[PDB]
Amino acid sequence: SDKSIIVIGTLSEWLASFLGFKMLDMDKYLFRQEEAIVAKECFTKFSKGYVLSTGGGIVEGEDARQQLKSYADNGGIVLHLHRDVWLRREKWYHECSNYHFYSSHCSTEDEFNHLRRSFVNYIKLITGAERPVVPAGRSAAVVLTSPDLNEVVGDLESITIGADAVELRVDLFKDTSAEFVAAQIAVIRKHADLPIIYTVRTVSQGGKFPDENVDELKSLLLLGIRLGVAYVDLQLTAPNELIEEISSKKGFTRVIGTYQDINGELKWNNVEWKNKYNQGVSMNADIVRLVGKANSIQDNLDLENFKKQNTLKPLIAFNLGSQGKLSQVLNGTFTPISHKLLPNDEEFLTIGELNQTYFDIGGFTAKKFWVIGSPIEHSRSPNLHNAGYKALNLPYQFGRFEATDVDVVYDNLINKPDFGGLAITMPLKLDIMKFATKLSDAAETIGAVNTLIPIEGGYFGDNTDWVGISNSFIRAGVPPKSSSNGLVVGAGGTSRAAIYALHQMGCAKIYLVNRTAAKLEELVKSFPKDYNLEIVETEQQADKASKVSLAVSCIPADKPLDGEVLKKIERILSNGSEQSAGFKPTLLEASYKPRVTPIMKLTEEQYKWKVIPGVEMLVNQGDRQFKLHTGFTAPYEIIHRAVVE
Amino acid sequence: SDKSIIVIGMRTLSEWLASFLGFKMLDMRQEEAIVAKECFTKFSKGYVLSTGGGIVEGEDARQQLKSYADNGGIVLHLHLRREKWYHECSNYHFYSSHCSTEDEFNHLRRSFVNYIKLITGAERPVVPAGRSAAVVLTSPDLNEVVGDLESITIGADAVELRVDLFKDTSAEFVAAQIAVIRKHADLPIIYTVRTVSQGGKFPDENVDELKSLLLLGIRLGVAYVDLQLTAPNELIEEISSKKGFTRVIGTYQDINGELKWNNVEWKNKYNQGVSMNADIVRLVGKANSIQDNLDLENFKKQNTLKPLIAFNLGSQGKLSQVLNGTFTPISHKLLPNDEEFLTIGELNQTYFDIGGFTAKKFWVIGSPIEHSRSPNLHNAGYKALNLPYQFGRFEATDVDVVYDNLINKPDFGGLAITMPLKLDIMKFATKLSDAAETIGAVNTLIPIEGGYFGDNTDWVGISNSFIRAGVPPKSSSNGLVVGAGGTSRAAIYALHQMGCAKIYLVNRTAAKLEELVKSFPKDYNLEIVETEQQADKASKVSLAVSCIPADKPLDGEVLKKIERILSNGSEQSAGFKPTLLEASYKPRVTPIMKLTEEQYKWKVIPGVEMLVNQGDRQFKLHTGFTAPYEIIHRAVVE
Repeated sequence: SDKSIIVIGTLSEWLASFLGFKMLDMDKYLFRQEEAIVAKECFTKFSKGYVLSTGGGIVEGEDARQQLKSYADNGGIVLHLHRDVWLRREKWYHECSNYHFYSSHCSTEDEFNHLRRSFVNYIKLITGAERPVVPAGRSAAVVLTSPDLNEVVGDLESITIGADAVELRVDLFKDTSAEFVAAQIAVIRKHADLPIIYTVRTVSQGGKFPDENVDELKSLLLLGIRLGVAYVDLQLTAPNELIEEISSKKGFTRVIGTYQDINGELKWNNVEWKNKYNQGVSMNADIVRLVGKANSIQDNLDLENFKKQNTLKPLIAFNLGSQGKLSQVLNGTFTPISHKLLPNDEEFLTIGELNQTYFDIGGFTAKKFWVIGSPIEHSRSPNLHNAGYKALNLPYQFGRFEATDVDVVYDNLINKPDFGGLAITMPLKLDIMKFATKLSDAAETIGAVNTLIPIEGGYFGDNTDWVGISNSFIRAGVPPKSSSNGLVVGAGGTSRAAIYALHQMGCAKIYLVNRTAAKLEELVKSFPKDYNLEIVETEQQADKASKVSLAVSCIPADKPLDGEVLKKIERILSNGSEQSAGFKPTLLEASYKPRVTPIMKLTEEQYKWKVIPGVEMLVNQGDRQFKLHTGFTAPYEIIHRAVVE
Repeated sequence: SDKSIIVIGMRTLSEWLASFLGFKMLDMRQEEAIVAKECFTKFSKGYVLSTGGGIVEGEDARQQLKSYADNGGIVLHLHLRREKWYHECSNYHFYSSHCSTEDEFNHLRRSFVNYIKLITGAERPVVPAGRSAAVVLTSPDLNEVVGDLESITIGADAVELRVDLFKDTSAEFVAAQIAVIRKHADLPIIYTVRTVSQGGKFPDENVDELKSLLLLGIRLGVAYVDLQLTAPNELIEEISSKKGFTRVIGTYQDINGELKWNNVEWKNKYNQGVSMNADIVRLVGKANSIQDNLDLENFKKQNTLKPLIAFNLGSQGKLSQVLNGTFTPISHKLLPNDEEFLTIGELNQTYFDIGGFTAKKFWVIGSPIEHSRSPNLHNAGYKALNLPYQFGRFEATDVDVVYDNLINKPDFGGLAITMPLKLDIMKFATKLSDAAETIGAVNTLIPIEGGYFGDNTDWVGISNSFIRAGVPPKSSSNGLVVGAGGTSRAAIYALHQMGCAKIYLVNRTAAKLEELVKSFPKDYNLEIVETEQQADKASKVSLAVSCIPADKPLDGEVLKKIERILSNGSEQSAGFKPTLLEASYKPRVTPIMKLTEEQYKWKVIPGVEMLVNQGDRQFKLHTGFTAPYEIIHRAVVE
């Protein structure tokens, strides 16, 4: 988190704009003898904040190769962006670098979004930013059991619905080489963004990997560490020179420790299950997985008493077979699921059946959510959430209620027993904080609430419009923590949530342009001092506005461009059309009703800025509203089809 | 139990009661005052004393009836100026009403047998050891839902009458609503008078009408009287000392939901069930989370002396109703389900999705299997109960293709063996029932622990076809097996355990005739009839069975034997009409069905009734569930 990341092999400076780093290309810094005298200094003196991209043939000769491995063994990160001599130079990229990422090419823009969403999560892992935490409540983990994911490459977004992770059964591939499994991980990252469970399941535990190949099993699990998977999967019956070899150089990849009862005769009260749990605590495993086989329904209730007595480490525990479906329904962390377009052998339920049986035994209640506001017929929130409840087979409904005061929505909507949450689109955003007991940090500094879920001791309240603007920039190329400044054209509306969104993306000074300074200074006194709200009022400042790259137009686009507001906005886009530090400088407009607004035309072909429309704010604030209401991540391919078509 | 039954009432069920117990009968002012005394003490042990209708007209003559009550007698009323003198001088009542259909006649004379098995005290219904359910009839008046009450009680092994929510809680109304359930449902009645502190509409401040309501449950002969546990202790010790043979369920409910299933209040309520000697103890909580269900299965395994109906409530306690074994409350679409109880489809659908059941496959095996009508019977019962099973056919001639294609598979559920393979499947049953040894054929092979169980349900189809047409289960008549066909040995065995003192074989030809006596025990007395003069000594024959095929119209030596046997029919009067049962399915008009009905006035029964009742006990053996009878009868008769 402190040192540098040597990149060997357009993605290099995007990594620089994530941690606040700056690129140092060694091609411009400048045959094989002067390449060794350069590798001495900058690999040690520029060991603070530089993403030291190298040339092509740096690995020629033993001069820098023993220098790269000296820094790779001293805690440093040598990273390889695999593109696609290449049979002779790539074989020194693979033995020098300790971390590998496959930057495969993307045609559609949804694949190019996933590869920057899976490279934030990759860099958050190998650097030490955030280890992949165990999910809080109920989570799933889809068991991708296809021998070639390119046969099911189109429907991968429909497979990973409800899943918090994917379970890459490595032994079930065509060939378990070093190169085929590294190419299948690039498919669940250009078509998904979930963490990967790297299961190499031996033949003594129910898979297709031979037990005598210990050296080919050590190499496979050491490769998954290099590719930055989030959950490596050792077995508790593995030899000690392979449990200790993996757990001494995992770095940050969490270890699930597994032992399945494939014969199916140990009930869940033996000392055989206390030892294998205690082997997982002794090897410092983040999750212990213990799989049984049910011969009756008592072994599912025998498992509910085993998990009570053993809560030291997180435990996955379920009973395989047709008589162990209850233990798969009642299991919290990483319940394995399957799909109809995948091969299925262990009879795991789908997400439509895991959520139906959890409703038929009373885990989900038939809750009712509402959206409130005075012009509520022109809304697309019941279109968005109901198509998310249908995809996950949740027993929820989302309806409308026209309201003007917050006293009526207490009686007709909130005081019901089946009430599950609200969503607010009115000046009721200011007056529904009367009900919120616990407010987030977003709701107090903005002074608006568009989500009202019930919790213990009252009700929770959060503004997700700052997610609705920050997420819309991240899905259009912007790093989540860049180093540019901001802009907000116009005040009023969702402008108080635009200023809170831009600072949390890492903007230094936020420049506000609007036709009335009386409502411009109101945003100045109502916000903290780390935000640096500098109103622009003269045209000389709009030339010297520093590093403006993320504008958010909150202006009502029924009145066109005022002119007295416009001569700065034509000038703001002038001096920043060439700075592209990790991202092309982009713009967002926070209203939905016209499909293209006056400001968006004037900035996309006249000044070369990327425009994101208002419907991409309705999804991303409805994505985060889906997570607070239900607890699941919404299917993005269906909430984006329901809000548009 | 060997004592008399003094039948009181107005001016059929008296001598049918005599024919059931094997007990004799004696029909019974100043000349009546002397003669009514000695027939109560020297005709005490044995005669069901049918007394008159004006016997209660006297003052002292009502007292000699009440002398029989407190000593331990079974004085009994069969149902305006004397109803206040009939219903007080009887420690058990019973209600006979006018019935329209033969199915309506059937349920009255079937729910009388389990009534008279209860109030005499022979075989009480002992707390069903499988996985039972109970329909919660929540209707104010059961004549509204009366056309569908056979569809309401489907898959339920008991009926939960909630007496509080009747529109009238009077003694005449509850005895009318029990009258309209024994006409359509031959099920045990759980008599629940629920008070307002536990979720009911009966008040708590009127204790006197609550005690006198549970006493109507003892006297109308219901099976389970509910007593509450937060009740007055004079009521608990009155419906546990005067309960008779009606069992006691003790309930406590948490209407608030302030107790979890680790509090000592649930332990004290189980010990109130153990100390009051209740048969089943009942504990209904309320689930505010799904953990409250798994806190219940750790209570159920720490408290196992008396059986426990333990289940939470609310929409978060559906696991506690699904995982419950004894008497899960179920409801219907046509009933006012207010505590959101499951239906019979939703209880089995949820038990399958959590792994209680498995998708099994049952088969019927035999060589001419193209027209069997056995898969149509069972598939009409899996559909009504929503069990996840299928029934199919497998043409077989040898028994080894059954073992390697059907039996050894992990989805094997059972077999229903037909004619050319019944003898061969006996080698697979590691536990044969007593009927399988005596008959010599097995038509049911269900898997058990370490092998398979082999039963012959052909005798219980020949038997239950008679009991469904008015013949008592233990009457005193004699029988006749006409033929020596494929079902001939089950019909000999079914005739003895019906209670015939004598079975008379009469065959087409005498080749396969004397072998039946060397292959049957001497206790099952089989007198072979030889000549026509021997038809005159054949006495009390009113339970005949024909299994001669309907290819030959009856003539020769055989016709003259049967022609003088059915002539001694209705005049013997063993409490029923003389009955013949044709064993062949397809020839609906058998010539022997004509010559016993259109000439000698017997009640003849076609072979569609035997094919159903053979499959009804196979359905109980294959699934553990009582089959819906109208749905499986209206699957063969098409």
